[PDB]
Amino acid sequence: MSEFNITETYLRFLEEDTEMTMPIAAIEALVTLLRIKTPETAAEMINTIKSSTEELIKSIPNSVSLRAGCDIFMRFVLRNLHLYGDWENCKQHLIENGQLFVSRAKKSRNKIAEIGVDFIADDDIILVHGYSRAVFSLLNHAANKFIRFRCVVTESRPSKQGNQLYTLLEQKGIPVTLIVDSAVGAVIDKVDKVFVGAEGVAESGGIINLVGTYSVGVLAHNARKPFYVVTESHKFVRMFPLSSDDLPMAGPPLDFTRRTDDLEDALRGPTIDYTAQEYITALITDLGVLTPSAVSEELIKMWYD
Amino acid sequence: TSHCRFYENKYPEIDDIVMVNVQQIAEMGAYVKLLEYDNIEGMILLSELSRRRIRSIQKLIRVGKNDVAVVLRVDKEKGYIDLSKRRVSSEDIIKCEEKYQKSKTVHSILRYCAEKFQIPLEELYKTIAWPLSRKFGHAYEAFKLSIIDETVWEGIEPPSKDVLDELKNYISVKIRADVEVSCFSYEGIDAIKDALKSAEDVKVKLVAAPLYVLTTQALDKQKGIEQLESAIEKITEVITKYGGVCNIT
Amino acid sequence: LEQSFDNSSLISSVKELLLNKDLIHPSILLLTSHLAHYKIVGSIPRCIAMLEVFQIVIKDYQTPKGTTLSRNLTSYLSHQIDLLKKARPLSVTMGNAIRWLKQEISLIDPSTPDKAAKKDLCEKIGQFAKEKIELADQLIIDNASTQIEESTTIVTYGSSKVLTELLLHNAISLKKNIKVIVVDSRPLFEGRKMAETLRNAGVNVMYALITSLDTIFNMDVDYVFLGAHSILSNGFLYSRAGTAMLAMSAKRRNIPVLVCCESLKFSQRVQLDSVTFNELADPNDLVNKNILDGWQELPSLNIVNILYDLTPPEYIKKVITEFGALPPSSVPVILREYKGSA
Repeated sequence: MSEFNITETYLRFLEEDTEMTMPIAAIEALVTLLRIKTPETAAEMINTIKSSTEELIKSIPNSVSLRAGCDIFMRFVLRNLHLYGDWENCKQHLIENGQLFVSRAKKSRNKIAEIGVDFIADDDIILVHGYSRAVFSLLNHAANKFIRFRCVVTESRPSKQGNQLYTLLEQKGIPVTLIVDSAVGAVIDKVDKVFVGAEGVAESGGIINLVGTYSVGVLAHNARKPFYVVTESHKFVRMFPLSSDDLPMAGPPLDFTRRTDDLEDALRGPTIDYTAQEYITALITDLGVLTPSAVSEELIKMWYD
Repeated sequence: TSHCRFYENKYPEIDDIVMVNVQQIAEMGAYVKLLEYDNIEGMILLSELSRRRIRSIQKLIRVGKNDVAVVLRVDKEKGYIDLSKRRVSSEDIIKCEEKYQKSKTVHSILRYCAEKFQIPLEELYKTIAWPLSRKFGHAYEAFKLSIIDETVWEGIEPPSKDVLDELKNYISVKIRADVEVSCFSYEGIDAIKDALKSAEDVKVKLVAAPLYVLTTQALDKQKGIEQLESAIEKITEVITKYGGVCNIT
Repeated sequence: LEQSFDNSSLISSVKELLLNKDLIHPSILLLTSHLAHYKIVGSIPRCIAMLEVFQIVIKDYQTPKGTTLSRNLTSYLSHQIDLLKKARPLSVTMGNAIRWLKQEISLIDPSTPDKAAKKDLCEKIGQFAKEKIELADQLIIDNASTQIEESTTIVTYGSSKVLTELLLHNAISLKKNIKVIVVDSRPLFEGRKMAETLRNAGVNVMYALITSLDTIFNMDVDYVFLGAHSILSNGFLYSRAGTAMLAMSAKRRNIPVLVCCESLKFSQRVQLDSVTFNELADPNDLVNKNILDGWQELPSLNIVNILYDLTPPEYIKKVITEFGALPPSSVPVILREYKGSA
């Protein structure tokens, strides 16, 4: 007898492997939610997940990649309840689909590595920023193809992830430097291509991942380099700003409260930025390469109704 | 106290034609409520609405307002029951809604018999239901019987007797005419008498010798169109055969 | 003469008709009298007012002997549209309603005894503006309100058409704090109608003129919202004159700009130049013994008065319709999915 909310199902398998990421872990928790708890009626099933997704937003309010996972699972079970099976087969007809994304969204990243080959060409110095793991699997395919390139890793401050990526692919055997994020503007002229990855895509095409992907994006547009971004086909959320201000973590990005005893002072600003359509130029899906205008329409094609 | 049970089951048991109103739709479908058990609520899924995918501008016009439906499935203890209005014939609009309208008019009489008498509504409802709405059809057609078939009032005990008086007060319109008899004759009185003897047998009042105020009763408000006109015609007929002059407003 | 935009023949100043072959509705002359002498409309006010006279003029059928009601009204109503074309050329708020109406002329059969001709048309054309306008504007309200915080500012331009009702909802029906900046321009001071209304509604209104536009932006300012006249197939906003100068500046001063609009205000046509497709309106208006007189008869003088102008879609950040919000490059995908489809 589980409850699927916090850790009695969900945070079990987040300590199982750091190959599954946050939103499909919620998708893995949401598909097994109605699988065991199948209350033989179409009404309270969706009322179970509306209780369960809204407390899951309440569980971690500042991991809005989960909110994209909370978004499209409702978009999954809506059309899966469509084809009009009167809930008779649609109990089984949903769970015979069932384990799709643990067989399909797990193979997002290698399918990204199938079609993201011909971006990193011969002798491209590559600017990466933040642990967006689809980039590394694209770089895993690049080392396994023995195609020639180099790599440059920025910081990820304060999220520390840039120190991991230097250790992650030096053992793989790529010539690489870790650079500070402060030294982007004096180095970007030698840099030719640049790869990042969003935690979620907004309505105009959003980069809702890290602290300064918009900073390195607006550098690259004045450098006039193709600012690519690597993601997959389950990373879409309706949450869409008008400025570069999303929901913050807890407070406004200009706090002026004081240090009580020894409180952290680098952690006063934001941790999530926003980039509109203007500064990206292409992105990757499991559907294929995608222009920043088509990422608006496919995020609206089944979203208005 | 405001509303309660109809027919002694907590849920509308499988395949009974009911009525709901749609409250809001976000992604599931409508969060309807069962208008026979008003405070309880079920829901409907989007494929069980109109088959054409309903646009959001088509969606907003239908909230608040009510319609007719049947129930697909029933949770025995949860209220979360599955609706069906797509697979409903047009005859159930005639069947269920007028039956529900025949149960809306007993809501009009059992409200002032309950709260203006300061008792909860269900206890003087559940004295009625089983010998009326289970013995035969529900009691509003019997309430037009019980005004003349008084084996029903004695067929159940009255817990109060204000309700017996407040029923026949409720369940059991004047068109004004200022007709001007401007006569200058000798056989006019007789004519007037004759007129009275057909137009009154509706409410006719003498004001003076010329002016007469007659307030003709209408049933559909438009059924006194055929009455007033008739009266006028009669008046016209009357005064040519006697010697005087009648003029109508 | 080098640009020769004075010889761009989008409108003339022709008047004084006398013809009486058609039975001209007297009240539709009043509509054209109320437009051309002194303009009292936006675009959806026309789409109301064009519909206001249409319900009256169909009620006077006057169908002749040897002619089906499908056969005469396609000439009878359309002959009265040319009266408006003498006064003012159409909009898409004009245009999408009337071709939809010409469908309804065509889809009737010779079976109506002309008593049934009211209610099959009356409520149907009433449920047009009930759905396509009124509750379409209802979905504007909830969508824009969640995108506005309390204690912020709004910069509008000219008389709004739908976001007047939006500003009433957030100041009174939600009571969150808000400051209003309404700017309009010589000659049409239609923004003063909003300036009367919102302070009659009792909210902080700062009126402005477009010549003094910088010092508004030098204060605490954000959330520039706009009225509209039509959206091009690219994403260009064909709207009232002087819209783009704040739309370039506020986008240059890195605060976002939205366009409150609807799906009825879309269009199939496309262009990318301001002075190509436009309308001039009676160059006597920019005078007020005056200071000058005689744009006529004097050598080398002309008065232009641009009504409509395009804004580049890169200036617009977010386009809000009744179905939701959308980026401005993604405008024409509704043309294949809702307009003529929904």
